[PDB]
Amino acid sequence: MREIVHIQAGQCGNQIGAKFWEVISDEHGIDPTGSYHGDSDLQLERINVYYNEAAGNKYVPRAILVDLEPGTMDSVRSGPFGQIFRPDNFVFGQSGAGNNWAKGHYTEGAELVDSVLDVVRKESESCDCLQGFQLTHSLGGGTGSGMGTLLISKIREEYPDRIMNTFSVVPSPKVSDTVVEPYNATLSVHQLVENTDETYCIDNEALYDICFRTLKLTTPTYGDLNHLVSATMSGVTTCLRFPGQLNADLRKLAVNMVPFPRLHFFMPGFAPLTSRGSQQYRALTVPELTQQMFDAKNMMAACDPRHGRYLTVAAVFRGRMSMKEVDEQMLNVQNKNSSYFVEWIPNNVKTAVCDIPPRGLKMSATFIGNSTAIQELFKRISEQFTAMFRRKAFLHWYTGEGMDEMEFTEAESNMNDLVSEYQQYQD
Amino acid sequence: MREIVHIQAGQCGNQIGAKFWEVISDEHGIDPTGSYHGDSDLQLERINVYYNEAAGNKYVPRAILVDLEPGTMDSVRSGPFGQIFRPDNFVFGQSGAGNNWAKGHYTEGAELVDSVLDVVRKESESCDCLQGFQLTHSLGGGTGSGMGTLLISKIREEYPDRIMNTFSVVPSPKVSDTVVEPYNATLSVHQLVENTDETYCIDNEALYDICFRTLKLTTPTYGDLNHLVSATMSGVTTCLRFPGQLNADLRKLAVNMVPFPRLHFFMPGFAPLTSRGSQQYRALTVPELTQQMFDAKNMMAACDPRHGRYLTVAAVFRGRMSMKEVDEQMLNVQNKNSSYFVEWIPNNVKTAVCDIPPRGLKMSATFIGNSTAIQELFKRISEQFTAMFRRKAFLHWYTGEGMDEMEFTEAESNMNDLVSEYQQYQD
Amino acid sequence: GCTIVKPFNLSQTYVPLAQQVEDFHKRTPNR
Amino acid sequence: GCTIVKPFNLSQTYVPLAQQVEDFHKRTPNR
Amino acid sequence: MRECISIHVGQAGVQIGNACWELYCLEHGIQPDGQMPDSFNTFFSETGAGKHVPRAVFVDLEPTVIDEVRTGTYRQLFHPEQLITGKEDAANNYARGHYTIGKEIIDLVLDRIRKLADQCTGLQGFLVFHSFGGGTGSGFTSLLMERLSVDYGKKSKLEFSIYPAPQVSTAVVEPYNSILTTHTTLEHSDCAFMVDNEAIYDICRRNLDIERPTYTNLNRLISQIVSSITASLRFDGALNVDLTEFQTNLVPYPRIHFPLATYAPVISAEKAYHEQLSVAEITNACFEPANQMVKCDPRHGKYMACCLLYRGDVVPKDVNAAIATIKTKRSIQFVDWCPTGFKVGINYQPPTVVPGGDLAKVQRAVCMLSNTTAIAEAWARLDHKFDLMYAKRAFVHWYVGEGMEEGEFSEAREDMAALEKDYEEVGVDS
Amino acid sequence: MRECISIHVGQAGVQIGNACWELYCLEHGIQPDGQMPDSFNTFFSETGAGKHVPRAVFVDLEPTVIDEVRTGTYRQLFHPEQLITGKEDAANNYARGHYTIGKEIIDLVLDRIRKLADQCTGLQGFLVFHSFGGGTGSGFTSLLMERLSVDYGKKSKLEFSIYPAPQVSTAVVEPYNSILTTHTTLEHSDCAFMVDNEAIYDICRRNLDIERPTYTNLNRLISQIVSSITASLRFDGALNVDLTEFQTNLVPYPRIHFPLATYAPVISAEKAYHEQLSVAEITNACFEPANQMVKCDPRHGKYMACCLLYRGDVVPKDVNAAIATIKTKRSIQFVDWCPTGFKVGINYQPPTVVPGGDLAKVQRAVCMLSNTTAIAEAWARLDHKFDLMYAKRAFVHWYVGEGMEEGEFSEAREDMAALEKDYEEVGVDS
Ligand SMILES: Nc1nc2c(ncn2[C@@H]2O[C@H](COP(=O)(O)CP(=O)(O)OP(=O)(O)O)[C@@H](O)[C@H]2O)c(=O)[nH]1
Ligand SMILES: Nc1nc2c(ncn2[C@@H]2O[C@H](COP(=O)(O)CP(=O)(O)OP(=O)(O)O)[C@@H](O)[C@H]2O)c(=O)[nH]1
Ligand SMILES: Nc1nc2c(ncn2[C@@H]2O[C@H](COP(=O)(O)OP(=O)(O)OP(=O)(O)O)[C@@H](O)[C@H]2O)c(=O)[nH]1
Ligand SMILES: Nc1nc2c(ncn2[C@@H]2O[C@H](COP(=O)(O)OP(=O)(O)OP(=O)(O)O)[C@@H](O)[C@H]2O)c(=O)[nH]1
Ligand SMILES: [Mg+2]
Ligand SMILES: [Mg+2]
Ligand SMILES: [Mg+2]
Ligand SMILES: [Mg+2]
Repeated sequence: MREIVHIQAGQCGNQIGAKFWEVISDEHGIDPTGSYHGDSDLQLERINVYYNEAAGNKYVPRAILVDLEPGTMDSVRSGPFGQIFRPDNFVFGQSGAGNNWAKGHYTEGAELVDSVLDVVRKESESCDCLQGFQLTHSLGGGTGSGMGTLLISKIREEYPDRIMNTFSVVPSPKVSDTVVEPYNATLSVHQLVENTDETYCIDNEALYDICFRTLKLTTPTYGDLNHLVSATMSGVTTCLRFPGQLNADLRKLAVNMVPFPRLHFFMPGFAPLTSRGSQQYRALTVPELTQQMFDAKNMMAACDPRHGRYLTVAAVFRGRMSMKEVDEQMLNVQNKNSSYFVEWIPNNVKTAVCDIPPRGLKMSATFIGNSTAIQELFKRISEQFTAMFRRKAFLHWYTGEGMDEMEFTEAESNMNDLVSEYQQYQD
Repeated sequence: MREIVHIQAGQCGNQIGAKFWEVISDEHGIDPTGSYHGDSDLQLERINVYYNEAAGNKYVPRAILVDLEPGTMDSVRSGPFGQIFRPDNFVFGQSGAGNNWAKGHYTEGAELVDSVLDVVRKESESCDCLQGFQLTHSLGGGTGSGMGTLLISKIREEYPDRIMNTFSVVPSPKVSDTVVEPYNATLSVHQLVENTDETYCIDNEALYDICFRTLKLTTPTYGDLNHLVSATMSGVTTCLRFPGQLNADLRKLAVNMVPFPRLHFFMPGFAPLTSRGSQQYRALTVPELTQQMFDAKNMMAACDPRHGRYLTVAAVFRGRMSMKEVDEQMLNVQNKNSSYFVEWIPNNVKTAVCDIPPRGLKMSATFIGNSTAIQELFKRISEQFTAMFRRKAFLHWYTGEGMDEMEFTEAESNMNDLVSEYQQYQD
Repeated sequence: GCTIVKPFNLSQTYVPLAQQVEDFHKRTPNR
Repeated sequence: GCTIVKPFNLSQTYVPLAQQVEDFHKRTPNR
Repeated sequence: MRECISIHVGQAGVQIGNACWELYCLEHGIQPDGQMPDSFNTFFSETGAGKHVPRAVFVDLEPTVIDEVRTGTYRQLFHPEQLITGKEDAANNYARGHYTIGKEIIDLVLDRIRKLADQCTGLQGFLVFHSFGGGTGSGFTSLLMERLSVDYGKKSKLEFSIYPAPQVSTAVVEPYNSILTTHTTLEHSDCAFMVDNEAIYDICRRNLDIERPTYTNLNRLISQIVSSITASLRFDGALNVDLTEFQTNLVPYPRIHFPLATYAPVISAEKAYHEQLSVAEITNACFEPANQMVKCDPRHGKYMACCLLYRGDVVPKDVNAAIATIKTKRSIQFVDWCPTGFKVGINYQPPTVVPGGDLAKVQRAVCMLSNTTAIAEAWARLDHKFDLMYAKRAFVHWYVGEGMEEGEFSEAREDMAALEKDYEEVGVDS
Repeated sequence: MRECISIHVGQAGVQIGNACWELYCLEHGIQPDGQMPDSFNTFFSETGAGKHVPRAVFVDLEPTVIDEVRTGTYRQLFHPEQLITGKEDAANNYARGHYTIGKEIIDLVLDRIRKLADQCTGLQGFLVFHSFGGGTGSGFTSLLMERLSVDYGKKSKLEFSIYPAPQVSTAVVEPYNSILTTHTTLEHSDCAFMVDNEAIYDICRRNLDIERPTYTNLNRLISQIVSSITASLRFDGALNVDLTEFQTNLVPYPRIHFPLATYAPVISAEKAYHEQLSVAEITNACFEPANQMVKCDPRHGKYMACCLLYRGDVVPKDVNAAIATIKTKRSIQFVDWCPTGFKVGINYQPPTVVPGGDLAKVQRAVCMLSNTTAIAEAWARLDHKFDLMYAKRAFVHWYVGEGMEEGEFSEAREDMAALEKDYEEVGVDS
């Protein structure tokens, strides 16, 4: 009954993935050994969405861990919750991809990928009715980006009627940690455009801003950043995992949020978010959550929503709440902020409510916005790509892996077209 | 009531034989002294299938141990369970055969064999209704191959209406330990074609692969390899030894699996097979066993079943299981993998179920597949034979034992014909 | 519309034994 | 169909007493 | 797995190597007898029980320098067959190194290398240590590099070179050797870190408050840089850089593989107490000309790529801040065809310090590897030096005697001219 | 049962035999007086109580070498009647060995052999030790071999021969003796292991770090090879090889019965500690020309069959891996008429080492016996040497004096020419 198959590719993908798994096990009352020690029958009712049931009262994540480096795998296995994963679901190379999309997509990744495919087929067979796939990774490196994209293509070929979801961490120029990021992102974005049904645009810069400005966190770590992402991920699939008053799964969300096939790049947000000191001076109420969610400072993509228009927003609420209140608050936001919403899609807001709140909170919210302002993110990337590509800088490495210049030209064109399309509907 | 007479010829045959005996005694609750110390009345009900009852609450294997070397015999007698065997059932030469099929078949073996024949006649007389014979050996050496074949011929002449079964370990080129293997195999295969009713093709290479890849066993030994073979052997005759819901003995299996007289070369498999670490993350269920059994990686012959077609498969299940579930899983496999099954034999799968599972497991499965892909095994061997025979390399030794070139020509022809026949039915 | 490249003009197998051995075991056959 | 051999052209009893004694005992008669 | 094989050629190479191996031992807790009372495997093979052997080959054409190693403190660390010695040196003559004397020993060394490489299951590549000026360091190394390139092919080769100074030159014929080795270095090396003794001396006097720094002081410092490079393989932290990764980031064009290395902070025990050596500070200090390992002016050049390799108590956020700060500094200019020129590595292990060393123990350190056009200035001065001597054919006869041809010299000079021109070109904006 | 009878002929044969018997005693725990405070029966008869006697006959035409044995440490090991000595030697003259002097002692030795053989109940065959160059080692052995062939017939005869070197030759007339013995060796021997002193010397200097290796060093090494061959009979392990088995595997054609033996690892106590002597490594070392027991180049020849005999802590799987690796090495080529050329033996007992020996104690060792066309080169040089001297009829008169005919020389040369030609033929691909 509606199983989701999880895939983690490259370092970032793996690490965020681990965080996701940790949170989800806690949520469903699963301990580090795979045993259920929860309180409520609701925690086990839909456990099969994310876990396979093994012999002797144990649950195992329907998760595939992929990397061209074994170090990441080791790190995962040695982590808290590392032992919950199926040993046969770790699919690792020995060499690494050296921040080269071509190595990940055509060379080392190519050699690797068949094992992964074999694993995932088995994982699909195990599930009674697989609704689809969730891939966590980055676009700026070699494995997550090149290998990940390749894997996606393969998956879609075999499961063309299943939902294909990605949580893609994009490279920003402020927090620019690598040199060839523009290339890797460009190449991967293109592929994503044709083969994913929904893509959550996660930005490290935005995460840092959230941590520093909103959470008041003097020294955020990648772990802290990852936590935010994990929360968002959990939010989307709450309707699949628990009961509720109005329920929307991955498909229902896509259908309401994607009016044209290409426009499936979301700016996610999560609410509430408070400092430890500033927690006592707040109101645990729906109007507050709503206020938080639509704010530009709470979006996990480095784009100003006020620089574009919202095509659609999907809001997913968790906790015991008044439907009327939710409906009023959502109508108010669209009436007051009329100019930030496209006028040819009346009721730009879709609402879903799950009765089970996350741990520690009485209410929570997850926001998925399809904004034409996401073009900003792509534009910067394009610019950076151009800057390098004009002089053919670092191209030789990629060509050594069998790549041609023409592919670069194609990818760039494709991305530009995508950008244009977004602009068109923005008006 | 349906006694089986066991024969072990040459080193490999002896060693695997020993393993087989050890497992079987454990299964039937027999200790190293021959005394029954089991729990259940079912363990003694059909004890007479493999054991003769001696004076004073003791059981002795209906086993004949044959070798041209006494070292092997010594090794057996000194082993754990060595003392259970009848002293008069050890029939040994002093010289050895020096990896020469001719010495085993025409010379030393000829001199030896009459003693063996005398023993086996007595063993037949002892049994009330002997259903037939099981011979364990290899085709690549001199004793097991030449002497063994000779013995088989003799046996069949005297017992033409009895079932003649062999567990034959074939030489592979990857794990090629001897030089004249091609010759010995070729000569013996020919003889087997005319005189055995069913032949289990056991391959050392495949065993190693199983051990390394599936069992995750860093340093497999021949003992470990032998264990697998023993398990398979036990599987086939479970229906003769215990009760069940649907029962198939050696004859019933042959009749369902062999549509034409020559095509009696099986690729065996055994399920389940797990590592010690990966045991906790699995499901003890029939669909899983089924999944394991039909996999190419779990076949004990170095042939890809996807390179041919299945003429028939016989599956023997042990443990308390739902017949419906078994029937559904077997139909599913044939419907989904339609292209790997010959279309002119509807319901290519025969099922048998024994209620008594092996020790340590709640359920187990033994697979016997008659695949046209077995031609690959023969083809390689043929090629190697040709490579040597074209230059008459090492022939002089064989001719010194009375052999002529013409025999070689005949054997090669015969094997080729067999290969052709398999190809024909493959289509 | 699209990028145009003008490039400046510049002046223009073994395997380890251990590795091989390892491959002999941990290499998956086609199957 | 069948192999054809072309061979290159190259350049072209006692028993121990103890053994005998042993045979005298451990040799099985025809009977 | 992930092994790196170290080759130490000639006196300079040997002496740097000694320091390096002292440092590695201290880092992995391996005693001078090979015993250790895991990651160390990147540098050491392990045999039997309580023995670790360096993945290294030491070569010189004369016995004297290696003989010290045999007699000395680390005699039990290396097995005798890894320490290879001829009878007569190359006498500051490239020809003798590459041809006359080198042809007698090269095969043997190659065989040993092959044996060593067979023992390693995940070979990352080679670290080659040698001087540019000596007959062995130039001629022999050049020969060796060719052979290695042939046999192994696509394996990464990284060479650490003691490039000759502008002023402080110890031999007369240095420019000849330097020019000749450079020609071969171009085609057979994947990345080359040039280092200048004069610069190191200045650093020791200015930053470490050492009146009289000797070669032992230089070598220790040099070893630290190597450690920083290989720490990403020998430990693990938040952000990691493999050798291939490094190459991808740092090398924009095949011939332009000459990064300058700089290390920070280099401070005395007493001087360091007062300083508040933050991530931002050390990063800033990296891009200052006074702390450079080669004498030359970056202010007069342009950056193409910099790798920053941090180690110890460091977090990403502050590195990012530092990078941002560096970006806004007008005196540090990057070429327009590189919108982001920073590869960043962060490793958890603080730099370990050699007992009796000149450097103080710090919570954080950094090694910056930067490809700047400014290094071309060194080549220009060296070329000029070469050109004077060649104008008179001074010393040329010697080289000819040992089988070298005059045409080779000219060829080599031409190659270097072409390289300088290439470097100029990449510099210019559009 | 499974006995092997050892015959030691002339000085060389005697001295090798001494070493062999020292080694056997140590292996079976038999003291030099025959007392042992089972498998040893393959080499020893047992008498009464606390006495074991070697299944061996020692023969020389002069008393000096055997006299040492009588006086020496192992005087009680052998009974006097097994040590047979004449008065005058064959004086490096084949004729004297085979005819003039040999005809006086041959009957006696045969009688003793027969007596010895009557005591053994499962005779596997004979191990014959002798030099090719000496008058006794050639002439007497040849005669003896003929007689043995006549009397016993189908019994396997294995001869271990000190074949003369290319350079390092001690006598002038060696080529004559060598040629003459070879003729008879062809028809009456089932397998012949040629060995070259020069090669052994090189091995001792290079691999064992011995400045000055003497005959005692060679002999010890040689004995080890014999032990490896017979360990399959004297112990038991996972995979076993009998003598007949060995013959079947290693000998493709009746005349082509000249395998080269090589042993691995041969290392010093100190040098070995550092090395990680794996199964793969030792196997690889077997197929290298530098570790060969005969001076010649396998790279210029082709392999027809190799037997690999492992001993000690060894498992099948890793042997298989090693074999696979060897297969993929382009520089080691096997003839096309042998798709698999590997017979493999594995025995559980590690090699025991003689107190005060040159070799270090290892967990695993290997003896490779390989039939390669490359050995034909030795014959070519020897033939060439023969041809020069015969051109002048130098020394021929001596042989004639002792009853030899000139026609025999020519016949012998022809036989060797034919053999070389045969070896060439088998080599070529189709
Ligand atoms: N939000 C997070 N960002 C991360 C994390 N780890 C890395 N990153 C960011 O992602 C980029 C580095 O990506 P990766 O290490 O994942 C590249 P990958 O291992 O997938 O392929 P390779 O090229 O083979 O290393 C860079 O922008 C990092 O700063 C993480 O845990 N969380
Ligand atoms: N799976 C197993 N294979 C074995 C075992 N023992 C040997 N073998 C394999 O069989 C081949 C060697 O065969 P044998 O020792 O049985 C030859 P046999 O003794 O029957 O006759 P001889 O020619 O007289 O030695 C070879 O491929 C070995 O690698 C065993 O216990 N298990
Ligand atoms: N940094 C450093 N430089 C050194 C050291 N020893 C020598 N040099 C420099 O190396 C160059 C001289 O080359 P050497 O390495 O001594 O010569 P070589 O390689 O042995 O060559 P030949 O002796 O000519 O065969 C000069 O530039 C020296 O300043 C050292 O220990 N450290
Ligand atoms: N490896 C080895 N070779 C030896 C030894 N003693 C002699 N040789 C070699 O044997 C050859 C000489 O033959 P010998 O065995 O001394 O002569 P012989 O068999 O006693 O014959 P005559 O004295 O002529 O009757 C030369 O090639 C010597 O190098 C030894 O102890 N070990
Ligand atoms: Mg990575
Ligand atoms: Mg046997
Ligand atoms: Mg020097
Ligand atoms: Mg003598």
